[PDB]
Amino acid sequence: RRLLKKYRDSKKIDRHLYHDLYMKCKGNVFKNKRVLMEYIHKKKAEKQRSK
Amino acid sequence: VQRLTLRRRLSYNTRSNKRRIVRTPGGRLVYQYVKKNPTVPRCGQCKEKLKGITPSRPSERPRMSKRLKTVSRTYGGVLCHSCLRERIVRAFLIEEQKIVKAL
Amino acid sequence: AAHKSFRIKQKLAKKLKQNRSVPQWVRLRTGNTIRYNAKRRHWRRTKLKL
Amino acid sequence: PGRGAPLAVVHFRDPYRYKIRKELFIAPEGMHTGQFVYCGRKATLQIGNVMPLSQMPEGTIICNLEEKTGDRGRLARTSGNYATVIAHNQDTKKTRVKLPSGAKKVVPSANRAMVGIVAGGGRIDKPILKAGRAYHKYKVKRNSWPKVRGVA
Amino acid sequence: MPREIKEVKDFLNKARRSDARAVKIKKNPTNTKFKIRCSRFLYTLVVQDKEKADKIKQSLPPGLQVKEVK
Amino acid sequence: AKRTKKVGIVGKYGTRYGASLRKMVKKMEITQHSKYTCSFCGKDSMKRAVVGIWSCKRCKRTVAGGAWVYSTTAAASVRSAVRRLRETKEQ
RNA sequence: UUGAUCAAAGUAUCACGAGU
RNA sequence: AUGAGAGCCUUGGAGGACUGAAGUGGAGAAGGGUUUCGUGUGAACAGUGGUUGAUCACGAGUUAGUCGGUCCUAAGUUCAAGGCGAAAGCGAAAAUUUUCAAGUAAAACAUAAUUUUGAACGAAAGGGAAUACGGUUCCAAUUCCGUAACCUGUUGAGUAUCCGUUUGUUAUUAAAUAUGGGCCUCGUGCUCAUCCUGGCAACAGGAACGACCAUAAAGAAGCCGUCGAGAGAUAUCGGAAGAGUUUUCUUUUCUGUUUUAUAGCCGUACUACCAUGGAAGUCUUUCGCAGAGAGAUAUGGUAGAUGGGCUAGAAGAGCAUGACAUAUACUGUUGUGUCGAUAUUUUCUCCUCGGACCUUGAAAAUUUAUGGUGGGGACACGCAAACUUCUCAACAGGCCGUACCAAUAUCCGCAGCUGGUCUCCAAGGUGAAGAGUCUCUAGUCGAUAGAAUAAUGUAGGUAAGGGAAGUCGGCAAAUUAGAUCCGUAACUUCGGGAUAAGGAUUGGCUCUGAAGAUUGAGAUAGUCGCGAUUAUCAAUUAACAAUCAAUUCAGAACUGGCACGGACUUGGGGAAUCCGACU
RNA sequence: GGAAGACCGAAACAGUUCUGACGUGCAAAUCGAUUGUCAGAAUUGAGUAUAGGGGCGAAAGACCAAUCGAACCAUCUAGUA
Repeated sequence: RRLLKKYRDSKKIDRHLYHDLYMKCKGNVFKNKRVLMEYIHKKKAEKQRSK
Repeated sequence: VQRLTLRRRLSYNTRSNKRRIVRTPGGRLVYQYVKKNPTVPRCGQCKEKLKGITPSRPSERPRMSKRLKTVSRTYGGVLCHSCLRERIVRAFLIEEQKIVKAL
Repeated sequence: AAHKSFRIKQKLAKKLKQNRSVPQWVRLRTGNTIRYNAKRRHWRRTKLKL
Repeated sequence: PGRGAPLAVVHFRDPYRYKIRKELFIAPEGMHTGQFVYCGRKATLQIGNVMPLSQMPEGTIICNLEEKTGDRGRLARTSGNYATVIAHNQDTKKTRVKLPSGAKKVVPSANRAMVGIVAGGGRIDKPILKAGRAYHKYKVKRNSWPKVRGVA
Repeated sequence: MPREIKEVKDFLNKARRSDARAVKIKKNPTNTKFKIRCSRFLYTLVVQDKEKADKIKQSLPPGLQVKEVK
Repeated sequence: AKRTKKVGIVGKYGTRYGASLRKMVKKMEITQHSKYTCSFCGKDSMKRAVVGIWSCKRCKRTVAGGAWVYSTTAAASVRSAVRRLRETKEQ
């Protein structure tokens, strides 16, 4: 939940990918920091691809 | 460490000996003693702390100036600004209501 | 102690001066059969209580 | 601390002096803060106003009832209890109420009572379960102890 | 000392008072502090240029007894 | 996960006091310890303060109520019944 | 409707004048 | 060295050990009552001795406006006789005792709405005005001396406070905390007025009608847990300065580096409010689910600062260290005092949010604010004022306690009695740990001493083979035990049983992998002269590139009576019956 | 996430076994290992309150100053035998 405030406040993540991604951080499914970095190199390219 | 002989002859751990550990200029680690905690008044009916004024103990309030223990408005250090804002427009409306009811 | 009355330090004043030997001269008065001080209290041996 | 039913800190104006006269009442059920209570003879029937038994109509349920007319509130004062006004009489003004034992009393018809079932009930329905909840139940009441059986 | 002053005449102001028995001065290698013993308080004026020291040194009520540490 | 099967709140009491004496106290520990929905504020924050006194945190009303529920069903008839009994008395 | 109230306003007649 | 005499305690130097921070340590409560501390010393006492002594003899010693009492009220003592009793007297939350009142600079023709209880005690741990540092004695120290503060009280002196205009000044202005206004010939004339001002708001400033009635608040608080802030400590890595060690080797191993009250100023975290604004594609945020159309997120601000950073204190304060130097006294003097960082309620304090409860967690003194009617202050050409809730100055502060022990020798237990007797501070190591073993600071080696090691003993070990045969009975002893992973039965109130059972692993050495933090990195074009100088973003981007920090977890080789929880610390387990449900 | 008169255990408080020590004691109830509890019906101080055919008692006729199937003290009293 600090990396995430680094990723809203730069701009790299929408708000709507917080109250999806806070609640999966609060909730076990993120082991390291390094996996959460790689649902932002993965769940982010799709929204750009769908756009 | 050194360890601390206290200074007063009350040896129990009451509220009237709260204490702190301070290095002196001689480098000698004494007790200073801590007074009870000053506080800021409460609202009339919010029962929450009033903005504006410094916290105090009842002994230290005689040696203060007036603006340190109240704010500026009517019902200053007594009512919160929101309750007074309620107490105005309740009091205005009911005197207003008691006219049109009485005619 | 360290926290005593005024009345208790005054009575413990008096019992500090009654705690004395006999003067060396009154053994020599004519008809003075004061052998020793008889009522010498002693701090751990007799207390006071009284 | 010791009671079973909550109490209400109502305060009125004193009519002959300039004082606000703070009053402890037995709280009837459903009494928020900042409710107006209307204690008097010409009041209307809503909980928990007080008003003498003469005004309020038969079938209503009351609490903190007066026993002798003016004595401030004796009968039916514990949590969950109430007393229904079961009948009237215009001959010599004596009203039958039914008290929480079921014994139907004949109080006179000018003594005050507060309408409504008294808040904080019914609390005797849950087990104390432990003996250190009866120790706590009674350490602010009195020393009706652990009571030993006298047969022992 | 619980007080220092900043303005220079204010330091000269308190020197000419009916209290304020004596004035102490202390040279440091960096600066030179001036201290005036008053009744309730004690006021410090600190100067650091080594040339306004003797300027503000007299500049003085003459009957004010100095304390001198060099 | 479903941490328990049956006991739920009274697992704290666990394996003591009797099965059918801890079946009953669960009734009144689910109902106490509960946010009810405030009737003056609308926001569900009304927990109990002491036995019989219920208080809502946001906008600070304190309402006297039941010992474990907030509003007993014996009272809830009477709160209606005196409303019927009043409208036949004024008129 | 979780305000507010104490300590006379008015009124009449006299004191109806004193100082002036 | 004493001394007639020394195992003591007699002492001093070496010394080997113990307590081991939950001490055999340093201080207080109750209790004691001079035991305290110097100078002496024979007998007695000190279950040995004694040159020593808590003994004996003789001299001494306890310093307060700030530490306490004293002041307040708690449970309670219940206490005007209205009453009662033959009296003495009274298991008196009196409940009635004309005013049974506590009362007010208050008018007439018993000041007026008013108060029912009088009256007092009751806490050296609750409530409560305020002080701390450097020094000093053979003995006292927040009490003396030094220096810097403060509180209570009384008193004194400065301090919103002089207007338009025009006295200064042509006017602009200037004393003046502000003027205006018509008139008028402008006005010189007339007239009018100060119980301060700012900010939209939260609120802000040097003060700015308490004399009452009234309301609110503080005083005014338990328990358990708790994100975060700082203190204190301990701890590495750096400077310095001096010690330690040199079989041999060790940029080593160590000590030291400090800043009290009181203030001034910056001050930001944290919580809550204020303004603009209007939220679904719901967003905010915590370890924890807390919020939001009853105004969220945002942007700016206000409040509180308990938190520190500066700077006064701070004389290189003083202190501490380390050089000197001086037959030497009260000595003169040099030089230092500096960086970063990591850690825990090994501990206080502040703040935040919680939790349990048929438990819901003191009263009064004292204080403060605001609201109120009436009354006072109240001219503007000013003179001023200001129980002024501002600043400064004088003066004063009485009574009583203050030594010492606090216990294997000052207390109680008839005693120098292994018992008992309330608290506070709290180091390093290994470790989960204020455990157990070892140690540092302080503290002791005082328990009558020497010789010798028979029997029986009290206490502790080991024992072939067998393993309960012993015995009333496995009493006593023995076994097991920490940790990680596997795994787990009958029965059940479904919660447990359960650590059921039953197994495997563990040292040392050298490696590898995983877990984070601050900086981002910053392409690209040209200037000046590689230096110096000037910025956008696609992507980047996992220990991106640097820099820094943490100690946990997973592996892997090599390795030795294969002895590895190598001491310590530390459940044997299972099948039943009978009783009590359980704590 | 952190509930519970839940668990093992330190301080403390208690006192199971050894029928260990001791038993003209260290002690008119202690010493030693072994055990019981340990966040609560918890353990403690200080001030209070209850007084003897009375009190207090989670009850043993326990405790009420080494005294308890009735405290202690003085007297009646040189009771009677």
